[PDB]
Amino acid sequence: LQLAAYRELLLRARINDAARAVMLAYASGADLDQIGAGFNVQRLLIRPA
Amino acid sequence: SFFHGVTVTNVDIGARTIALPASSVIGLCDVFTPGAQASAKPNVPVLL
Amino acid sequence: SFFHGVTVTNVDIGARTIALPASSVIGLCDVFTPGAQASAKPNVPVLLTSKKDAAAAFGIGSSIYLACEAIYNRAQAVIVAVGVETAETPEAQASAVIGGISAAGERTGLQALLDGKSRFNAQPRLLVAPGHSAQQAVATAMDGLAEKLRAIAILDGPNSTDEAAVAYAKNFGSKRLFMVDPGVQVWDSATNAARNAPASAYAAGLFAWTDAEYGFWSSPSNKEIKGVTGTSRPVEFLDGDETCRANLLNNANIATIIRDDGYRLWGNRTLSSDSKWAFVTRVRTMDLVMDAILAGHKWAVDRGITKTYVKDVTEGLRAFMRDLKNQGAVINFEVYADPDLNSASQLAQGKVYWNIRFTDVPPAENPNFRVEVTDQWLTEVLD
Amino acid sequence: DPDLNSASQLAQGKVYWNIRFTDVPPAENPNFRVEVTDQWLTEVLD
Amino acid sequence: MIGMDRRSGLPLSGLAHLKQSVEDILTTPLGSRRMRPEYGSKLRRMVDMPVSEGWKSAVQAEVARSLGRWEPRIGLSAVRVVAVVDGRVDLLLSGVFEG
Repeated sequence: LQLAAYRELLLRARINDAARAVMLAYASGADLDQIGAGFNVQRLLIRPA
Repeated sequence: SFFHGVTVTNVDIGARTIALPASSVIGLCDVFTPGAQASAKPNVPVLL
Repeated sequence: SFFHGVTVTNVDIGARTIALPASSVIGLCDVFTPGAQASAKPNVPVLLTSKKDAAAAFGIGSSIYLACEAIYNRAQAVIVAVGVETAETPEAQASAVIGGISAAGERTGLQALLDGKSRFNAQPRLLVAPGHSAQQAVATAMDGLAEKLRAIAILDGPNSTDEAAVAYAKNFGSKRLFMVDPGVQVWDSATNAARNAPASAYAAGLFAWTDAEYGFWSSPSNKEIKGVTGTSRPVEFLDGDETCRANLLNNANIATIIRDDGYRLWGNRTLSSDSKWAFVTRVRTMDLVMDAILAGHKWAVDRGITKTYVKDVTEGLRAFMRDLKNQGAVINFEVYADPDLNSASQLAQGKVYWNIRFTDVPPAENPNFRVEVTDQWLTEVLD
Repeated sequence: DPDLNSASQLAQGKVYWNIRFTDVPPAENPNFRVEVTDQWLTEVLD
Repeated sequence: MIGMDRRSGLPLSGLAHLKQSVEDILTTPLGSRRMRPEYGSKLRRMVDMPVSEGWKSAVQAEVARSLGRWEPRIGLSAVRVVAVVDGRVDLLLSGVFEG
């Protein structure tokens, strides 16, 4: 019962991490890349690669 | 292997008890008249 | 390095416990008519634990339901009933109770009681074939069957006179046979009159009641039979005469029903030629402690003879006999490892011997009193 | 071994040790002998 | 109390349930349980510590601690170091039986 309460809690945290990744006030990392690519917005380049 | 398992044996080596044959049975033989009231036959033993 | 870590072993050197195999399973085999109301095939055993189950399996009015009625009116026990079908001649009825084996390789009559342990985990301790045990063919096939089960087969002699009952009991001589001769005359609820019962299932209602109320070490030889209301060819035992009619039957190893209509079973002498095994108490407690040890020591068949093995079988064996001593089953016991039979050559073959010597509590079949007047206290009246 | 350790066996390098022991035999037949003795039948007196 | 056996799933209450709880505790480390970092024993951390008279004072404590915390139905009798063979330390643990 401590796997069924921990592995379920990991699935509850994946849903909360995925629901934040499609909201503008909470997404970060490579998840604002998918919101930015839909609206033709790209991240700038200060110094080159 | 003579026997693989559990044996439980009764060895039966105790002393026994001896009882007396009651000492008081009376053998009788006398004449009578066989008929309807007499429920016996004139030569067989009858336990009384 | 053998092992690098933490090892937690279990040495497992505790003395186990020994249980008794319930001592009261009744093996029954009598006629029944198969049909729509009888839910039992005419040769297979049927486990019975209530009077409602006996009528739902063999039907009301069968000769085996009337035997289950005699047991459940007095006691409350487990019946392994077989049930056979009615033959045309009464001689062929005795061939069906004995049975033997079938063409499919299965046991048929009384032999199906050997399947009572492998099918229901209840070995029958009371072998009862009511009505058919008066025939010598059935009673001598139930005698050889009672040694295969270590059971006490309760015979019943013919309802003829006492000369024909003594001459019937002179054929058996084996310590696992208990003969109850005078026939019970019981009241029939259907015809509203008194019918004659074989008085063998009523004795099984006493061996199963006294084990659940007084213990298996207590003989049923003074206990009431509640259902009866008569006795065909009634026996005589008046007060204390050693020459009564019932006492000449108990002298010949035949149990009787003494009192007015036989509301007391009378007799604790089994049909044994050896006076050691004469009492049914000593036969029943012996076959109960020889099967509790046999079915209770199957954990020690390849344990390995160490010093903590022989000591933890003996201490587990004294604890079984000490739970029988304060219970009242034995007087005193002596359990020890055999010093002579545990030689170096017997132990090298895997044989190890234990001796269990005990004393059964005998039944007080004759409390003798010795009353006397004296003059020793005649000088007491002086001051 | 006091016998096989001779002067000439030890001069070749041979030196002998005896390890005698008994194994634990499996109790393949635990026998029980039950006996109904009337020895304690005289104990019921008081 | 009625529990299940570890292997084979059988419901056993008295004998092996008291044994599958104690024999597990001596070899289960701390933090191996999920969200329960205080269950287990320090006996896995007592490996390769030097066998001194202060080391037996710790093992007889950690047996009395880790069974005193999470197994109240076992009364510990004696944890005696009986043999040091080849670095292997033989600790005898005779426990009473309850229920």
